[PDB]
Amino acid sequence: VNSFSGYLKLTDNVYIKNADIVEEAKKVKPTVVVNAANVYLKHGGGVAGALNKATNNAMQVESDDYIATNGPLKVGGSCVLSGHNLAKHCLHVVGPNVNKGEDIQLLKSAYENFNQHEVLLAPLLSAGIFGADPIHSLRVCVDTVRTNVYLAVFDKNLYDKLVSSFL
Ligand SMILES: O=C(O)[C@H]1C[C@H](O)CN1c1ncnc2[nH]ccc12
Repeated sequence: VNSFSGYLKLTDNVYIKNADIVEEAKKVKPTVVVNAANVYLKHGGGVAGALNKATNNAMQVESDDYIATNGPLKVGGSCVLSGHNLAKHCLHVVGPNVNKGEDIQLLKSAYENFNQHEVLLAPLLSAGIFGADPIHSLRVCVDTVRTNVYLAVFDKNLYDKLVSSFL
């Protein structure tokens, strides 16, 4: 039993809700919140810009030190950093950004990072400003993640479409 509330159960391990991931994290304080990161951990817009703003830019400060030490992530890769005031940890995961020409096949590799964590609060990778089809992202999530994932979909219209079209 965990403290997530109001989610629709899609499969044995995937749950979905129309919610602002920032407000959800603040309420639940999950062990792991997933950020929709880029390889430079430059948290400018979308989910990443929103999470970082909620940390008063502390996420960006920590991220800049991470990059200065380690260099950029790989597309499809991840790193674990602090969750600041939002969660214990933040798993920064880089899905392919179609608006950059990146291979959508890397979306499965991106979701594989979730399997290293027993429970996560997450967005749909590569959706929104990353330019992929969210219906496809949800399908890859369900077919790749085996740990317990609580998906927050900001757009209510999109949430309704994601639910109605789920196979
Ligand atoms: O449009 C949406 O609903 C999704 C898809 C996109 O990739 C990011 N976005 C979000 N999802 C959940 N919480 C969020 N807080 C701020 C933005 C946001």
